Amino acid sequence: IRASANLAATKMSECVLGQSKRVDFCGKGYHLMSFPQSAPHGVVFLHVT
Amino acid sequence: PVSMTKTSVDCTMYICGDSTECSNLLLQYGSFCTQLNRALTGIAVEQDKNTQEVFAQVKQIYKTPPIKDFGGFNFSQILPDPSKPSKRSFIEDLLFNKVTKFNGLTVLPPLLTDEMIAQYTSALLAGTITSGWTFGAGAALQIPFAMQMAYRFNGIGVTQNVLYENQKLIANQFNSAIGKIQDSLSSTASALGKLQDVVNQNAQALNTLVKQLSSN
Amino acid sequence: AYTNSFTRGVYYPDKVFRSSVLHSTQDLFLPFFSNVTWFHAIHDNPVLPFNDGVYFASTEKSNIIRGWIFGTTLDSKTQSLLIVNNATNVVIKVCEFQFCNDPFLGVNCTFEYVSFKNLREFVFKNIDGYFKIYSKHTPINLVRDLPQGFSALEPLVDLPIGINITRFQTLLALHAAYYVGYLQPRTFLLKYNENGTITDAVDCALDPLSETKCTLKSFTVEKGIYQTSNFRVQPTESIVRFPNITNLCPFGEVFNATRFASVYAWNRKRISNCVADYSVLYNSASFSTFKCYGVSPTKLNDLCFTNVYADSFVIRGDEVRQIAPGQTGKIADYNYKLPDDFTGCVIAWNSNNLDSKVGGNYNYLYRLFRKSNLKPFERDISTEIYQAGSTPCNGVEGFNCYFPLQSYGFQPTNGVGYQPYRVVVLSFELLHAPATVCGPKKSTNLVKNKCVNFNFNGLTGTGVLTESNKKFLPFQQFGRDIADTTDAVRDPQTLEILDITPCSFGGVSVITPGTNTSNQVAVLYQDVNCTEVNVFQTRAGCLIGAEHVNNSYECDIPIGAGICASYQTSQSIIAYTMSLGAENSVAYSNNSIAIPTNFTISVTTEILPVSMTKTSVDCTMYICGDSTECSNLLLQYGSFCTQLNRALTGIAVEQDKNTQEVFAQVKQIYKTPPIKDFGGFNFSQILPDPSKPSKRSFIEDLLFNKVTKFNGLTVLPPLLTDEMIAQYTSALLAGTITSGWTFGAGAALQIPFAMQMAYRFNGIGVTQNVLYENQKLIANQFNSAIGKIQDSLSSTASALGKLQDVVNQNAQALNTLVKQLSSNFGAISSVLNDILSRLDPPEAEVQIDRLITGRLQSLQTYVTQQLIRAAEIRASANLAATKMSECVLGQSKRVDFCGKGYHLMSFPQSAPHGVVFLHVTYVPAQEKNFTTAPAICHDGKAHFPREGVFVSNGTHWFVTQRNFYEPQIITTDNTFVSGNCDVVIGIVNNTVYDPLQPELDS
Ligand SMILES: *[C@@H]1O[C@H](CO)[C@@H](O)[C@H](O)[C@H]1NC(C)=O
Ligand SMILES: *[C@@H]1O[C@H](CO)[C@@H](O)[C@H](O)[C@H]1NC(C)=O
Ligand SMILES: *[C@@H]1O[C@H](CO)[C@@H](O)[C@H](O)[C@H]1NC(C)=O
Ligand SMILES: *[C@@H]1O[C@H](CO)[C@@H](O)[C@H](O)[C@H]1NC(C)=O
Ligand SMILES: *[C@@H]1O[C@H](CO)[C@@H](O)[C@H](O)[C@H]1NC(C)=O
Ligand SMILES: *[C@@H]1O[C@H](CO)[C@@H](O)[C@H](O)[C@H]1NC(C)=O
Ligand SMILES: *[C@@H]1O[C@H](CO)[C@@H](O)[C@H](O)[C@H]1NC(C)=O
Ligand SMILES: *[C@@H]1O[C@H](CO)[C@@H](O)[C@H](O)[C@H]1NC(C)=O
Ligand SMILES: *[C@@H]1O[C@H](CO)[C@@H](O)[C@H](O)[C@H]1NC(C)=O
Ligand SMILES: *[C@@H]1O[C@H](CO)[C@@H](O)[C@H](O)[C@H]1NC(C)=O
Ligand SMILES: *[C@@H]1O[C@H](CO)[C@@H](O)[C@H](O)[C@H]1NC(C)=O
Ligand SMILES: *[C@@H]1O[C@H](CO)[C@@H](O)[C@H](O)[C@H]1NC(C)=O
Repeated sequence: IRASANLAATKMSECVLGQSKRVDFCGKGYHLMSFPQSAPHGVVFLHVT
Repeated sequence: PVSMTKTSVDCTMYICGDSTECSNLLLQYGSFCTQLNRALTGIAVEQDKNTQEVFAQVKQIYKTPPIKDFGGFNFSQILPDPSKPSKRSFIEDLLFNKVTKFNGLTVLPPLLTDEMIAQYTSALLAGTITSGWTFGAGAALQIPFAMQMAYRFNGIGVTQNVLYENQKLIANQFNSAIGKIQDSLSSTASALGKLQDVVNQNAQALNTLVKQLSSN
Repeated sequence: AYTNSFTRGVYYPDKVFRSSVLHSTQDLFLPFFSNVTWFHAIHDNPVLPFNDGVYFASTEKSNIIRGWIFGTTLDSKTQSLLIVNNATNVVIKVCEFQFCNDPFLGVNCTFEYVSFKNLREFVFKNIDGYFKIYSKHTPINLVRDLPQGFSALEPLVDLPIGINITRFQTLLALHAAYYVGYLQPRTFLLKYNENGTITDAVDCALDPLSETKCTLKSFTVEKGIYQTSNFRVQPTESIVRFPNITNLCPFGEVFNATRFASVYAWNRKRISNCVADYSVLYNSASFSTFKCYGVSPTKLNDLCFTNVYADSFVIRGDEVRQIAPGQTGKIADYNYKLPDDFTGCVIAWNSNNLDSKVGGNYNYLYRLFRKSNLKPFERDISTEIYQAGSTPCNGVEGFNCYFPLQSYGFQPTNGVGYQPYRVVVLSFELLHAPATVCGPKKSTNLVKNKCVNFNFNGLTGTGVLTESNKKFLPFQQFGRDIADTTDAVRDPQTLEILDITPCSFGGVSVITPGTNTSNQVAVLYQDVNCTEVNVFQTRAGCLIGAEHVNNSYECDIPIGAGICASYQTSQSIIAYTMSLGAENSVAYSNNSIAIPTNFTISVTTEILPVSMTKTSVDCTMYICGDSTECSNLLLQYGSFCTQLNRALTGIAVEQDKNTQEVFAQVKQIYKTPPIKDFGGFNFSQILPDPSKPSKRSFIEDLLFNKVTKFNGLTVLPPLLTDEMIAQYTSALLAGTITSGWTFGAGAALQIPFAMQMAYRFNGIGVTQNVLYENQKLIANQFNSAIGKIQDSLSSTASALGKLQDVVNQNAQALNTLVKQLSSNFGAISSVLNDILSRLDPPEAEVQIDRLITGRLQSLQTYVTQQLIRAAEIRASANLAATKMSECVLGQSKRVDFCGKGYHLMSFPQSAPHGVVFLHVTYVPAQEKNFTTAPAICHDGKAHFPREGVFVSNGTHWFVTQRNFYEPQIITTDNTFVSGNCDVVIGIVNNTVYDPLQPELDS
């Protein structure tokens, strides 16, 4: 969970809080941004690609 | 899956619930259950730390403007609804609705309740709607959402000119795409797989602990 | 009267010296900060009890005491202990001498030994059969109250008494106040310096400030919450709801019976609708053997049973162990089988005089032949002739034809080994059937909404009892949850349904500021009403101690549900709903743009633990240190030792591997030039100083100065020593500051630091011209930031927070491993040589089984803590390897990963079992406030910036990058032509300067 959560923190940092040039890191396709959504003990990302 | 139910068992209550003899016989093992309690409280604190690192990277309170003149990109489904009694998104409401003890082991309440976890998410959404990448680094710089998509287009090496040339078209595609998210997220239970399975996994872990209270 | 006792009432526990360490002792002590009595000594020496001992304190000017007395009549008629010290002839005897009513000094025996302005303390304790004397004198200069300070009484003649004396008398000064207190088994935390004199002590169960000190084992506290204890409101009384039936049960039918069955046709009498007391069975001395592993004999009255069957039969006195789970025998296999999971209690009283007669009690019968084993509790009335041979047996006995049901002969003339013995299985099966035989206890009235000790039909516990609307069927008795714990019950007196929810409980957490700041406390009772408890009630529960405030501040010490405290205004701890920052509404619009005119190059210190102590705990010398038999028994487990030692050597070689992966990422070692001229950038803080004895930095010297056994466990030295990790850190730091990023990739390519910082600005999206205009200002900013982090790392303990804590979990990891040398794991003592020199080989093998299984429970979970904590170390170490790779060996274009803000570079400094980075970052400071448009139209064409953003002050249209206000006119070397302006929305009409246009026109 903490590996996926540091993944989520870098994901939010580089995909929400910025734009990631890492191809296929923010879902399939050329990553544009992501939208956080709270969920019961989790985060749902709306990765626009 | 970013976080977990902060389960915390007691050396007294879970292992030897309300028993002086059994608590003494567990302290017969010395500090052994004490580092277990330390480890579980550590899991609680690092779970709080995960939630803090994913959400409270933000240093301020960002709130959405009263007008959603977002350049054609209606977010009232992804942004908190003022008509809702709890200021959460509509897709978050279907994430709260379609997807959703006292016997020696407790659950600690989160440092961040559900409504203000939703408040941090609203803060992150607001920062990445009106401020984009700038509030992650330093001071909050107000930037339009059209600019964020146009500059984000540059990031992947496609030129931003196409975006303003087909702004209405991609507004239609992105709004209908979020609508397809709404439809799939409301129709298929498999769309919540990676959280349903992990919440269930914690549920079976706790449930096996519960089943050991039947085990001889 | 009462007066303040700050630190008095304390004595030394033993003769053992402890050095610079904090240890907790429990004994008969006097509580601190307690109001103790103050008496006067004019115109008063009463008798006080001595049941717990005394702490005596006297003020004297002529030492007016001539005897401590312990007896009954104290007038030479009986044994009474006497103490007289006439300066050469110290006497401690207990014979009969005649003393006065008040012994005083003006300036059958059992032992013999010869040894305001004044304060003298005396303490007497009674354990384990000798004669103690405590004595300590000290000069004071105070007359009003108790002086402040800690003096620890040391027994001079230390020989622990053990006499039971509950009465003593005081000897007051009459040529002066005295302190007397009652002693309790309370534990304190007593502080030893290096030197042997106790300087301070905390009754750690006094206030939440001290309750922090119980769990932290220190005198200074950090601002934070601490799990201290487990609050659970104690139930006030005891409740029992047994069924109404109260008739006397025919236990005479099964004990005082005239007729007993035999083992072939033993009576299986259901005993129900009666009251089973068992107390007359305890008071009866008639039973000889009362054997059962299922239930206990004596603590049975409080239990109410499902249904009890009395299996009445007769078998021999040697056959009494045959009625047991798993016993195999002739009668046990041919007449009466006991299951392995048999619950119930078999009783065998002596039948020397009951089941016998002169001619022979010939009515007791038993099977001796069967071709199959018996089922438990079966009823075999088979009357066929057993076939011994192969011949068919037509009811004709003789050869190969014998009948199985054999009889006994019981006569009083027979021997006591053949004399009839009575064994009866009162089979107490606790099964599903409704409880009907309860103890002879009186019932109590029912209570709701208040947790109470309940004992419903034998099931004990605590919980609240509310009415329930469920339709329990008749014969339906309990509701069990998933844990098969009783969730609901039907009251057997009144046909109503009662939920059992166990009583309110939770941990005790403490809100406190630092001991250098305040002593005002806050105790938490969490997730409850303030009913079983300036009180604040939230979703987290009741917060006792801090003031509720509607104003919200930054959250400092969280207690739960985002209610948290802070110490402000006089000042006090204030609890509030936490603010999620400063309330910063953003003036969003479709044309609102904010661009920083000014920045600051802040350096954020992210500290990553990258190595650890290379521990190698060999199993033989740890679990079986200095023992041959323990190692011989340990090798019986086969491969656990070789696999755990492989795991630990893998840990060591992988710590070397990742410290190589975080430091020796370069094939070539560089050294700094003798002239440290780096374009105004003061690197003398981070480069190694030749004036130091070790070739290490000044920042590293801070990292080493304030920023910092032999029981079979050792540390392996790292391959990369302290000086070697220092020389890698200097080598890669020199590689950075002299070569940029290329030394991690290939051949080292020389670049000056101004060029390097220019391209590292270029790497985040800020153009290097800002650096090359303000190189002096940024030299001042970076050097002052280096000085600021120098001050921070030299003045704040949290600068080593996330590394020192990792060093800690390593330290109490090894320390708890050492605690398993003191924790017992079910053995008689945890000391190995104490076991091997005392304890026999047979149970020594099973306690070495306990030590191997449990020492490797602690140890294999220490090693999986090494491997999960080293998944943390390895995740942070591959993280730090990539931080070296694209921060030291490179530049990170990926945002908010290599430091707060836009990362430029990072400085590796060596740290004890870790690495610290100075992530030099670009953070904007203030912005001016502008309007924008998505594109600009000049001649019908739409223009878009290739790099930067169209910005405007309202009068002139500029293009600047996203992260610095660099006002430049719009240029076709920064914009292009794409599409037309009628389709874009938000475009405004402007004019475009070209870098072609004045060159064409002029
Ligand atoms: C909000 O989104 C809905 C989609 O259901 C759309 O019909 C509506 O026009 C949008 N409103 C605005 C103001 O964009
Ligand atoms: C302090 O002394 C007063 C004197 O009467 C007494 O009433 C009170 O109980 C004392 N406090 C404690 C905590 O013993
Ligand atoms: C002083 O003490 C000794 C024994 O300690 C005793 O024999 C002697 O009588 C004492 N002297 C007086 C004056 O009581
Ligand atoms: C400790 O003992 C030393 C002698 O070893 C003495 O000089 C000193 O005064 C003692 N106290 C302290 C506080 O060092
Ligand atoms: C059974 O016999 C014993 C033997 O003295 C007697 O004490 C006891 O009261 C008897 N039980 C009855 C009469 O219920
Ligand atoms: C029950 O009956 C079967 C067949 O009639 C027989 O094999 C078995 O031994 C019987 N068991 C008992 C306890 O009578
Ligand atoms: C039996 O229990 C019920 C419970 O209310 C009560 O009415 C009745 O009095 C009880 N029987 C006796 C003999 O007390
Ligand atoms: C707290 O107590 C009030 C009244 O005593 C009650 O209405 C409420 O339900 C209780 N809540 C909890 C969580 O115990
Ligand atoms: C920016 O300019 C607008 C226009 O005058 C003004 O309303 C706003 O307060 C300014 N500042 C910020 C931070 O938006
Ligand atoms: C930019 O910021 C620095 C430090 O924040 C400050 O000293 C300086 O005056 C500011 N302005 C310019 C033009 O450098
Ligand atoms: C670097 O810092 C040191 C700090 O002691 C200072 O003395 C020195 O003047 C600074 N500059 C250079 C070029 O060494
Ligand atoms: C921006 O939105 C405001 C209302 O919020 C509107 O008056 C204005 O015309 C809009 N401008 C553009 C360029 O969309």
